[PDB]
Amino acid sequence: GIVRSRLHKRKITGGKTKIHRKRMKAELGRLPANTRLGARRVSPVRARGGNFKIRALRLDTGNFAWASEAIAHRVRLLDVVYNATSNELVRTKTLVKNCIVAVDAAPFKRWYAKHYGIDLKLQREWTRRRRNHRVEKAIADQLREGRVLARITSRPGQSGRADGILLEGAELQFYLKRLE
Amino acid sequence: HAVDATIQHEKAYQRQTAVNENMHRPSRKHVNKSGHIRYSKKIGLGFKTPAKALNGKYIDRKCPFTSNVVIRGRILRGVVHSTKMHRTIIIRRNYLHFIKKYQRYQKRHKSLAVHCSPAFDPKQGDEVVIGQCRPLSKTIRYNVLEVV
Amino acid sequence: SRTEDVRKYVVRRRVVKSGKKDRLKAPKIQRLITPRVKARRAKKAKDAIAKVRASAAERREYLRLIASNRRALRQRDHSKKHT
Amino acid sequence: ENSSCVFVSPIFRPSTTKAQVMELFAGVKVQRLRMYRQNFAYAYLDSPAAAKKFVEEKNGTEFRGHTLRVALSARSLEKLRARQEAANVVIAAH
Amino acid sequence: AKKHLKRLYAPKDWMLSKLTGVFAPRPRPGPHKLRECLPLLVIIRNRLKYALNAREGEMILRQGLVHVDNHPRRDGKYPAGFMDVVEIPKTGDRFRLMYDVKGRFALVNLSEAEAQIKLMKVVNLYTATGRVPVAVTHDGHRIRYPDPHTSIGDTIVYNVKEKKCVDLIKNRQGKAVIVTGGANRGRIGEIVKVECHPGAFNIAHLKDASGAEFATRAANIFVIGKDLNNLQVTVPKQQGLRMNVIQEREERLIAAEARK
RNA sequence: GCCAAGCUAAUACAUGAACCAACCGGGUGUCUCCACUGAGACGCCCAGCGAAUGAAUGACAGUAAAACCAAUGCCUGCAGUAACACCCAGCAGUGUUGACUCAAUUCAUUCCGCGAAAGCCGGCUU
RNA sequence: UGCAUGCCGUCCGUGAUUUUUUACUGUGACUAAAGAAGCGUGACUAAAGCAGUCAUGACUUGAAUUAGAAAG
Repeated sequence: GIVRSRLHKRKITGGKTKIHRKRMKAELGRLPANTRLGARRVSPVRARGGNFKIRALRLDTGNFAWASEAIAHRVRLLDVVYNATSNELVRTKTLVKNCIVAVDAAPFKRWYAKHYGIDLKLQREWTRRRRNHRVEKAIADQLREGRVLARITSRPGQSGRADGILLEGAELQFYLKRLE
Repeated sequence: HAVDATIQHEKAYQRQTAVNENMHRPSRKHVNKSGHIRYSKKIGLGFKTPAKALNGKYIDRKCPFTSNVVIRGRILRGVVHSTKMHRTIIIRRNYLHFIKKYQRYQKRHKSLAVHCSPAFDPKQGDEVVIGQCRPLSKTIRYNVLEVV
Repeated sequence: SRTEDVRKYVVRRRVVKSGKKDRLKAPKIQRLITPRVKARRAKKAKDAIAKVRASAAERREYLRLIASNRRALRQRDHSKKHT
Repeated sequence: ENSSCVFVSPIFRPSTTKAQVMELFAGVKVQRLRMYRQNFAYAYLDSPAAAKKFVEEKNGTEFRGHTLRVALSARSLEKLRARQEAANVVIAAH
Repeated sequence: AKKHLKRLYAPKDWMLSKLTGVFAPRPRPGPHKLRECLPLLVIIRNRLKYALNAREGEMILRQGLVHVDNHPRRDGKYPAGFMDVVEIPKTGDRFRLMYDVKGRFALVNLSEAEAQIKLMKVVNLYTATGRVPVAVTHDGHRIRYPDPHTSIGDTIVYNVKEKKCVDLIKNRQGKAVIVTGGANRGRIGEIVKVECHPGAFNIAHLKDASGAEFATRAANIFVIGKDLNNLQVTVPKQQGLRMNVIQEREERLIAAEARK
């Protein structure tokens, strides 16, 4: 089947390698997952040593983290907006590592209100928490609009998950200009 | 911070994997002299980290001082032969080989492809020290450690 | 009933061979729980909790040693300043 | 072994004022309260001799809110005074 | 997936003749390495002559009559190695496995008191789950709470009956060691200095009791005592002193003449 | 090389164990007290191994005398001083390597693989 | 469980300061057997082999040692 050996490649001299052995199972490759956006569907794959790889065919939910607050939430995925490999992957809505997506922002708004007492009991730890703390205008604008941009940090074709992190800082401005 | 146009020349954002640059209360462990957060490490075999690694702004995975590439195996010396490729050079090692039947020597040489980090700026004819690492491309197995 | 003995109600088969006494064949009963078996099971739980209890005790002795050696150094320092 | 000072636990400094402790104390006691361990409280009676207030009540009874324990403190107020004299010289010496 | 061992490929120290069989017993994985062990069948059939062949060796071993480190071993391919304690209670024999001055395996007789302990060399230190420090030994032991002063070069005195550590000996400048590998295997010396070459093999310089100098790699030295006169283990007869080849031959000739 | 029906084992397959039984932490509601906030109950959650993502730790080792605020510790003003508001007054302030984004630990969210074989013998009612 | 505590040259880690290799040569380390060299041994000799020798066992039996390109 698919192989990952260097035998079929040319030498740096341009010469041709003469192969004198058959293909071995220890150097195989497999067909790509091509994970899409939709209702969950996965397929297990028995890998070397007896361990199992989870090949995701379709996903629509994931675990996304707000790095500044060091928290995370489970949210629904809405769209694929950008991809550095090619925009034909955006057209088909393919999920891969390091692609930019838009997720639901409602759970993050609820956590903000319950942790800081801010809408975007006697013990007021909120006053202590808001001290020397501020939020970026770029994030708050999206939190009010309903959707917020994020970056996939997992490999869906290897683990069956679509986890990620919200975009902040200069990386957010980089992708906003590329989408403008 | 703002976007550095002198660095972001690719379709994807360039960043270091080890640290997070968007931190409101950065830790002094990875704080650079110019405020910002930068990851750098000390490689082992009595080599010194260049000042551009600690205080620069270049992003380079496959750099032994600012990424997860580690040095283990052989340490060699050679002269710089070509610098036409991007972030990689060709070095030459010249040596004498002994023939037993005719009790005499003959000149021989070998060529190697070496990854060069933006911390160094070698020129053709210079001498460098290189160290073995994991395979980085079809031909590259070494990294530049010092320029003489 | 639940407490009735089941060994008595097992089906026996009679085998007749010429010039020999009759053969009675009955199966060996499986999953018959006896007091010997009941004691064997209960011992397994008792020793599992015992092994874990011993491991916690070993941890306490190690932490006692680390703290004791740490306090002697600062006690010695205070002794030098006092004299 | 008979000692002047006696140890009181687990009184809490932020929840009780200074006036509350001598309400339980019989009298002639000098009070000191500690915050590194909240429970700590040292009572040096003027004429303790046989500590009747310590042998009685103590573990048997309970303070406000929580049960209490008392033990002989094996601390002499004279030695503290001796250190106080040396300390005042040190403050003057500097 | 190798499971055979040709006789010509077997270690020379086993002393198996080339003409009396094509194969040799292949040791199983276990406490010691394949190239640095001595299988139980070789101990019981060769060396000691309690068994005349492999059939009689199996009869003895599978009854549980041979104890290694206070435990019955029933496999003739079990790998036994340096500093192991072997006891056969029915016969009443106790030995320790060591190296003689010529580098060969030697069985040293032990008293009942001396059979309760063995020396263990640390090879690694790591932290297990729950923040538990673990020390890995040259014979595959894992000690769950070593002394806080333990280092990778040190030696641990281990009581095998109670399964408890008793003492620790550190690898220092003034300690006595024995060489476990290389050309100097079996020699007993005293450390003079250790050379550190980061990334490569450290080199140890040693001094024999007779003043002779020799060196080995740092991974081939085994601490056995605080000086050449206070050893915590019993060593073979020659006391780890290499003898001149010319001199050794001359004495052997004289002894033969007097004996006859 | 094969089909259908009827019987029946498990160390095959599936399911499944409360109290005995601990230490430690995170988030939150009703009671007491202080001061004009702080402390302690009480409730209420949730905290195993392993896997995934995110946030911290994974040390220090280029200079020295002293003021001023608010909060704290200890003495009756700055001596004395591992840390910590009681049950534990020393129950980790200290992993390894030449080198690590490694070992291990805490926090947030998420898996949706993990029997004490529900096992078998023997010696003496256990 | 303080059951505790006291009666000049060096060692080790980290920063600052500036520089000499290669080659040849002497030692040393690390380097499977079988094969080659050779120490001992009256398998009746020898080609061999690693054994055996002597007075309820001993020899605390023996099985020594060397050379093997170049590169590291």
